[PDB]
Amino acid sequence: PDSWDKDVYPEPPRRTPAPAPQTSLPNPVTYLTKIFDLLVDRPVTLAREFIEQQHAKNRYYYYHREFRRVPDITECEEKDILCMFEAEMQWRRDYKVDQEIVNIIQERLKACQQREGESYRQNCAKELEQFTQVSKAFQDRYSDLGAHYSARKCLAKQKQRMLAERKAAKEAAAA
Amino acid sequence: WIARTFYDGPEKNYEKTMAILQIEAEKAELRLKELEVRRLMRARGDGPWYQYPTIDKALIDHSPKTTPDN
Ligand SMILES: CCCCCCCCCCCCCCCCC[C@@H](O)O[C@H](CO[C@H](O)CCCCCCCCCCCCCCC)COP(=O)(O)OCC[N+](C)(C)C
Repeated sequence: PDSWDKDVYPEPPRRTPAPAPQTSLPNPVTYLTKIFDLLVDRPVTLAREFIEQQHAKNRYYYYHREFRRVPDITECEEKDILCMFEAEMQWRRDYKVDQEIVNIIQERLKACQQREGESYRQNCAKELEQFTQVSKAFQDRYSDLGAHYSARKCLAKQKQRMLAERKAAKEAAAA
Repeated sequence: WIARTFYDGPEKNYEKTMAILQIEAEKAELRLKELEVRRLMRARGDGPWYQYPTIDKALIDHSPKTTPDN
């Protein structure tokens, strides 16, 4: 279905074997499938067709909200309450977006685990590395902030991380 | 229908919060300024506050006093 973008949630081509009846014995699976179609799928399809044609007579749209970019906490005055407020709200929205990105990656990993069957250890390497990278970046970003997290606390964490990285790089390069 | 009938848009709450934050920030800075002004005025005494009374100089009698050396 075109409801969701196939690129964001990829699926393999889903190749399936053709039936290969070795004997002439009629299996019950095909008969049960045919009868299930006959007295399940047809009424359901008719009901869905009726509902869809009723929906088509009344067509209206809803819209995704776009948010403008505002100055971050890094260019905010020490006691400017309004700019601090705007930066905090933008940071919260970005945090929610990051959470949903992690959710998407986790969903892809779980789908890979289920689909690949017994060979999941081999055929789900790429998704595992993607999840590892995303999880590491998310942990570096938002982990250990606490219940009363804020843009300023995350900025302080990032500043401390950059200071440690700069000290390590200065020590190693001059060695 | 619920959103249209019972609620408003996010911009209303956003701007109301901004106005409230501005008002409270000005109130806080005014409180700090008032505390500092009170402290300075009481320590020095050169402002209109904490002006304790002194003896009025209009009560002094400026006239010969039966003795030249006052
Ligand atoms: C098929 C339907 C499925 C869904 C059913 C939903 C049921 C909804 C009923 C529950 C209502 C409670 C939620 C909100 C109530 C108060 C909220 C308040 O803000 O709304 C007020 C309006 O609410 C109603 O006036 C009160 C709801 C009461 C109606 C419930 C029906 C049953 C009540 C029983 C009465 C008893 C009668 C006598 C019995 C013998 C005024 O809104 P306002 O602050 O201006 O908003 C300004 C923004 N504007 C400009 C966009 C409008």
